[PDB]
Amino acid sequence: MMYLTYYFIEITIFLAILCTIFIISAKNPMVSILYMIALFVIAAMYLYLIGLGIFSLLYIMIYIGAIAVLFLFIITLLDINSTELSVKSNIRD
Amino acid sequence: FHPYNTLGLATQSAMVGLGAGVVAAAARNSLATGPRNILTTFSKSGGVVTIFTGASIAYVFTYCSAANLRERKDGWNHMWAGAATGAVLGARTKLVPAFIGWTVLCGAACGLFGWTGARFNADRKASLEQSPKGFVQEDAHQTFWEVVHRRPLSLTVEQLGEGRGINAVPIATATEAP
Ligand SMILES: CCCCCCCCCCC(CCCCCCCCCC)(CO[C@H]1O[C@@H](CO)[C@H](O[C@@H]2O[C@@H](CO)[C@H](O)[C@@H](O)[C@@H]2O)[C@@H](O)[C@@H]1O)CO[C@H]1O[C@@H](CO)[C@H](O[C@@H]2O[C@@H](CO)[C@H](O)[C@@H](O)[C@@H]2O)[C@@H](O)[C@H]1O
Repeated sequence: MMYLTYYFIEITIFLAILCTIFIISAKNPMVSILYMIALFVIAAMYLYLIGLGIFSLLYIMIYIGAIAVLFLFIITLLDINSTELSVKSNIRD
Repeated sequence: FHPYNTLGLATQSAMVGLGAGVVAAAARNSLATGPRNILTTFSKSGGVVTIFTGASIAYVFTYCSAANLRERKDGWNHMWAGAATGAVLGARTKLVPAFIGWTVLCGAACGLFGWTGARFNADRKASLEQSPKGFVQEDAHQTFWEVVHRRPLSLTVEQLGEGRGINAVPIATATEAP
């Protein structure tokens, strides 16, 4: 309980860092959209923890239910080219 | 005037120039085309780190040195500092006319900067908007932005000096007979 339940906020922070890195590093941009959905669930978790569960539900309703759906709809209909993360392209940064 | 500590201030400048050159090298490495790795950033830097470091050293050291030697603070010190900085930057041309041109013209531009106050924004307290202006009152000393109808002749004699028409007494009064 206490040990886990005290650091729930810290766990959400760590998961958010990891989810952002996974968004940027995803091979398939659809997988990137899914990791964006994961980040939004984590944000809803944080908002519940600080007392704003209504904003948790609103974020789930609008950003996942509407915006992420439009994202997926568009990437399905459209022909997107993407390159993979690599040293040759990205270690220079 | 109490002296600048030329050595410590110049060392600070060395650090800042090295940092700024490192940042410029990183940006140069990210913005360029062609293959680029993490070690090529200094390989293909163009010597930009040296530009930054050398300019920092030259300007700060020369400025502090000239200020301490003259025991003044004014635009001339910035003229000397700009001269040295232009010398550093014009050394890269490897040509004597260009080296001289950088020296004198950077020195002149930085002297112009130092003469205006050596700042990019304003010294608000000294500005005309924040200063006594208009016509002075009864017998007050005239300040920089104030205007009078007559100045004291003693002030004129002090400022211009005696000679070529400037005299402590008007001529007709002095040559009056009795
Ligand atoms: C056509 C060619 C144009 C290029 C020439 C322009 C050069 C401008 C220079 C002149 C001027 C602006 C005048 C603006 C007038 C209109 C502007 C003209 C158009 C501008 C395009 C800037 O004077 C600057 O000169 C620099 C030295 O070169 C200084 O550099 C720095 O020095 C060190 C800091 O302490 C640092 O170490 C470092 O930061 C720099 O080293 C500056 O701090 C200084 O402010 C002078 O303004 C000022 O004058 C003084 C006393 O004169 C006035 O106060 C007076 O107080 C008593 C005495 O104090 C008097 O008893 C009293 O009576 C009077 O109240 C002020 O009220 C103020 O008005």
